[PDB]
Amino acid sequence: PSPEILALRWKDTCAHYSPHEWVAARNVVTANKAALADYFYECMLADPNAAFFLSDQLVKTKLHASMQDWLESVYAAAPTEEYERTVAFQRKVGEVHARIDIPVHLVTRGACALIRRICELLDRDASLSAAQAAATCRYVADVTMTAVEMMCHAYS
Amino acid sequence: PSPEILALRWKDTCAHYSPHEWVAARNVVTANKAALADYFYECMLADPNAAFFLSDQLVKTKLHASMQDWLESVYAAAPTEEYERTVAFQRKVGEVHARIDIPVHLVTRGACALIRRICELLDRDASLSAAQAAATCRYVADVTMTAVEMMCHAYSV
Amino acid sequence: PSPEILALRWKDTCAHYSPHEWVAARNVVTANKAALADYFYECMLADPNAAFFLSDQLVKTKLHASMQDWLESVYAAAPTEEYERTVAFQRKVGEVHARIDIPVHLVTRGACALIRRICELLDRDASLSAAQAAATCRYVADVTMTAVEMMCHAYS
Amino acid sequence: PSPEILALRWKDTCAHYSPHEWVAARNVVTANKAALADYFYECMLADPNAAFFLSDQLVKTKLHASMQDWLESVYAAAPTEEYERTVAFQRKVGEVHARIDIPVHLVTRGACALIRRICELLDRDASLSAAQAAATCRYVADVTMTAVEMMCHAYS
Amino acid sequence: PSPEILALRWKDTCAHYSPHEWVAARNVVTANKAALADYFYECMLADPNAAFFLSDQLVKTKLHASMQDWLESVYAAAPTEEYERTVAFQRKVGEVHARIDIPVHLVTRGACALIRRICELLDRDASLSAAQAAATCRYVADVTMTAVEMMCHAYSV
Amino acid sequence: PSPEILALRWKDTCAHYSPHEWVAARNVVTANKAALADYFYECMLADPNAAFFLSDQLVKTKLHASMQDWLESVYAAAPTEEYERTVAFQRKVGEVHARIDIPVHLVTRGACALIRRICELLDRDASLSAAQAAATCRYVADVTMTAVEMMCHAYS
Ligand code: HEM
Ligand code: HEM
Ligand code: HEM
Ligand code: HEM
Ligand code: HEM
Ligand code: HEM
Ligand SMILES: [Ca+2]
Ligand SMILES: [Ca+2]
Ligand SMILES: [Ca+2]
Ligand SMILES: [Ca+2]
Ligand SMILES: [Ca+2]
Ligand SMILES: [Ca+2]
Repeated sequence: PSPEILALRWKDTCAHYSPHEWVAARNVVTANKAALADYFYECMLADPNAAFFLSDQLVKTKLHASMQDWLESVYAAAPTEEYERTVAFQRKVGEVHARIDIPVHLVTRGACALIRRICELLDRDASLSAAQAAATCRYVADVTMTAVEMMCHAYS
Repeated sequence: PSPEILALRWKDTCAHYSPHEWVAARNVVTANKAALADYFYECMLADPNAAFFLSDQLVKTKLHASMQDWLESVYAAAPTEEYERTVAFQRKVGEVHARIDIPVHLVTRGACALIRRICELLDRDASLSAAQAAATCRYVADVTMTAVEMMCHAYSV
Repeated sequence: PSPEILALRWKDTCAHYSPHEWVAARNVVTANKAALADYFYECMLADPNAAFFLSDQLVKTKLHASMQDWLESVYAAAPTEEYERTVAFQRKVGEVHARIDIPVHLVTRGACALIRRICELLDRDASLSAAQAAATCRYVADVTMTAVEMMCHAYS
Repeated sequence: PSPEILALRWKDTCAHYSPHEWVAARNVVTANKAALADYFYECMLADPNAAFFLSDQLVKTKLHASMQDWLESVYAAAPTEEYERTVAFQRKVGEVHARIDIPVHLVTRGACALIRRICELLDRDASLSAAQAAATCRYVADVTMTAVEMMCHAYS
Repeated sequence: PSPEILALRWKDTCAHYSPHEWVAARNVVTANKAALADYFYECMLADPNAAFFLSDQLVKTKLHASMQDWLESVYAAAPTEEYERTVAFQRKVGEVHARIDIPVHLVTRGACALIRRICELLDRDASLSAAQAAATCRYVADVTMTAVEMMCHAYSV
Repeated sequence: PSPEILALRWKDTCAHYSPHEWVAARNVVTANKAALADYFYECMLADPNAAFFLSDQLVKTKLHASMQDWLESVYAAAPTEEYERTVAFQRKVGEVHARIDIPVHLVTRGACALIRRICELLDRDASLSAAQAAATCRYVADVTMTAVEMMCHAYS
């Protein structure tokens, strides 16, 4: 629909959680964003179906930086209240993947890898309580899947 | 893309976790599946782009019961070592939604709703330790997204 | 209850009228079949009770067309002398509604909507005489109800 | 499903036509009510399937008269603005047939017989204009079907 | 005509026989009542002056079962010493037929059909002696006709 | 109906039995007809409801003879094949009772008294076998009730 309609959805999704979850998510992600980019592309490059669209060269010189930026954007949206900008960036990214025919199932898997690795990182935070750590993991899955849904509008 | 091939992916994804996460996840899912189906279709019926594809009759007499069996299938797979049947079922399910042109992002949102609600139930289990609940929640996200990935193979062509 | 038996009833019902009524009805129905299905499904979709059994997807991609073919089949039966096939189609259609428990009074109401609209269209026909348009309306209601009766065997 | 609710539907249905159609229909129906019940029960009694639910005693001493009053009630409703009472009577009538399992397709067929005969009688009316007789037939079918729909609520 | 008064007539008519005729009659009737009802309505449905009053629906859903209970009532009366209830029931039944103007001679014919068929069954009982069968047959005619007499009080006015 | 139609009914009713039953019935009745008349009117005269229409005088001078004649007629019909005459006599007798308003229930009781007494007489015949005695009692009830039914046509 409208990027104004989508911005509301994002904000509604994040509004289920307190700013404390937004911040814990955004901190663990900004501290580990390069290692999250590493983990993502080493998963992709190892799948011959996905390494069809990837190369070790294209990762180290472009996608690795693009992925870090994408992580920062996803997790700064609610803290900054920059909902309309992030949803526009998501539709731009989604449009790049549909144009070159990236299988949507591989986009789904990549989101799943990010969710898993962030949540494992949150688990070892120790500076978070158990309930705070659990609420934040649920927010991580929520907001990453929201971002991917925006991206996947380009496939319909 | 053989189901024996895809079955290796389901099994590797589950093998990242101990059977104790498989079982904990399966018990909360199997005990709340009707509640989980309710949550799934009241989300969809709330969004008019997804309401387009649904009727109250269709949900009540078919999809509500089909959602519970889908949940049963996903969470029985690793404990029953029945990866190959489960992947053939997910592939067949995804082929039903692509044939009627259900937008893939709506399937994603549905997945997201299920993962959220199951992890909320896991969070109030009390019989799970903090560490066990968090590992079971990561399994729930992994295995549900793997299942949805198998469904969305039907959207590649 | 054999299809050969019910076809007798269909044939007798239509033999009350001449071929000119069959042809005038079939003509107005074929020139207006999409609009008749439009009117049919806008009535059904606006009543919450009936809208309970319909998704807008089902209407647009399946029923809007199936209704057109149903109308075509009903008004071709007597002119093509295809009585036995038509009644067998009507019975199977009736069975689809009983199987999912479409309330029969909604099926009645829908038949009534088709009759009213077809007869309104027949009244605007300037190429037909007064007495011809009246006999044709009488036939329209007769053949439409006849088809609904066969659909309604499935509910006993 | 309240009688107040269904009366809305009856009122809306009749408001599609003017009082002149209500009165012309009511007039032809009242001058011909015994003959209409004659035609109704001779059709039903000659079909063995329907004759299964009827004794000739029941027809002569009860139903031949009850059918006359049913016709009177249906065509008085809009002219007497008695919508709520009429729909409550229709519902109770419908319940008598469901209780003894009168097949609904026979009820449909009987409605169709009444519509055809009333509209034939309307076509022979020399005191009515062409366009008036056509609008009146359209109303006859509408109000007759409306009554049968209310009878048919009992079958769901 | 009080039912206590009429009850004396039923009881005197039965007292002409021993309880062994009451019991023998009741057992053959109670064991064949569905068969007896069948015989009753295929007679009536065969005569067009009586078919006038009947529909296949009415027989199948109502009168077939009402005929068996009537048979039960008539043959339970003397053994249960419930004369007064039985006469009030017969009076109420006859009032239903006179109200719809069932010709009284048709009721008589129905009685005649029942008495014939029950006495034919009594005749092939084998566990009754010749003398016992004949006494039980005379009771069957007596008690069935007494019952029909109570019914036809409704035709006096 | 027609006395020709009724004569057939009588003959059909008697045709269920062999001439041997007709003859055994007709013999025991002709040998005891005065004692059967006695038993009948001593039952009637003892009921004040029935002795309302009777007197000891009217019995000994008329009805007693009329009753014997009636018994002979009923039991000679099938042996003589005089079906049409007996049914005409039955309607004449029935017409006398309806004209003076004899309660039909007392006519029923009187037939029952005759049936009982004849069957008791047959039981002690000894010149009849058991099966022959049983078939004849069933014929006695059959033909007496047939006669009374004819008589009771006058009440409808
Ligand atoms: C959650 C999943 C994913 C995220 C967040 C993501 C992120 C991004 C971003 C931010 C860009 C840059 C867009 C731009 O500069 O306009 C991009 C481009 C690209 N992505 Fe993705 N991506 C995902 C999944 C995938 C997958 C599964 C593949 C499989 C090969 C893939 C292959 C590529 C390629 C080849 C480009 C370069 C496009 C070009 O240079 O023309 N991505 N991605
Ligand atoms: C992860 C998300 C979903 C899951 C697990 C799921 C599960 C299922 C299952 C198990 C069936 C029955 C398959 C069969 O008939 O063999 C089904 C059918 C169906 N689903 Fe879903 N579904 C999902 C998303 C959706 C969404 C988002 C929509 C609509 C907005 C939708 C609409 C339908 C419809 C209309 C059918 C039936 C098609 C028919 O009966 O012809 N589904 N789904
Ligand atoms: C005049 C009355 C009606 C006519 C002539 C009619 C016509 C038809 C026909 C021809 C089909 C066959 C579709 C197929 O087999 O491919 C169908 C199916 C169906 N109709 Fe109707 N219809 C009537 C009334 C209604 C009403 C009142 C409802 C609901 C309010 C309804 C809902 C449906 C549904 C749910 C299906 C099943 C579609 C599916 O799942 O395949 N119909 N109708
Ligand atoms: C247009 C359709 C029909 C109409 C308007 C209609 C009218 C009526 C009405 C008003 C009554 C009420 C009698 C009362 O309550 O006193 C009634 C009862 C009844 N009707 Fe219909 N009828 C229709 C169809 C049929 C059909 C098709 C049958 C059988 C083939 C049937 C058989 C009966 C029966 C058995 C009763 C019950 C009478 C009783 O035992 O009291 N009707 N009808
Ligand atoms: C000895 C002969 C008969 C017996 C024992 C008998 C018995 C009964 C009984 C027990 C009932 C139900 C009473 C009630 O509803 O409370 C009944 C009703 C009825 N009987 Fe008979 N019956 C006899 C003769 C007949 C005959 C000869 C006819 C028609 C030719 C007839 C027609 C009916 C009808 C139409 C009803 C129902 C009236 C209604 O439902 O409104 N009966 N009978
Ligand atoms: C099976 C039962 C009955 C039979 C066979 C029978 C026989 C007859 C016969 C043959 C006649 C002469 C008719 C004639 O000459 O035209 C007659 C007349 C008469 N019967 Fe009956 N009857 C029966 C029941 C009753 C009952 C219950 C009463 C109750 C009082 C009664 C009172 C009379 C009377 C008073 C007459 C004389 C009519 C007159 O003289 O004007 N009968 N009956
Ligand atoms: Ca922790
Ligand atoms: Ca916990
Ligand atoms: Ca015109
Ligand atoms: Ca005219
Ligand atoms: Ca024996
Ligand atoms: Ca003997």
